[PDB]
Amino acid sequence: ASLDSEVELLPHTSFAESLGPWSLYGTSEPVFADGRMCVDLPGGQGNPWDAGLVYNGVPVGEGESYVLSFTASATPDMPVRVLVGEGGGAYRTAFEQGSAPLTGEPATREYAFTSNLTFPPDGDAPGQVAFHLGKAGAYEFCISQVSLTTSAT
Repeated sequence: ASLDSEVELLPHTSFAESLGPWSLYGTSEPVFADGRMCVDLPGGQGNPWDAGLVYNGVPVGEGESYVLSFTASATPDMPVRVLVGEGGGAYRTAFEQGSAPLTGEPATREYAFTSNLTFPPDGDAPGQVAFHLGKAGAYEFCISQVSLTTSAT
């Protein structure tokens, strides 16, 4: 993992029993089976802005680099899309990407990016993070945990 004891920034990381205060819709009613939640994304929607998870709370200090450690795998294999930033106002985000490769590899993936825009929790623009997996080429996404850290020494 990161440095001694990851630096969980948000007090929540257990999608095995409940999806905490996170959101989820657009795909198949997710289901936390044994200890993980999966969503059927085989349909065929050529537009990620359709199914995915969502949640606020993800401060960003323009200048430093953050990291997202999501626990999940793609079945079959294929790339997905993820975005993170504020939720109102500038709207422009820095965690806006669409090249996230995922296959039968279950584990925590760490995505490190450079903060280019400060994003505080107060200002009609709190934390924002929407996992975009919807895709005419999508498939199935099984997640059991999700949390972002920073790792400092």
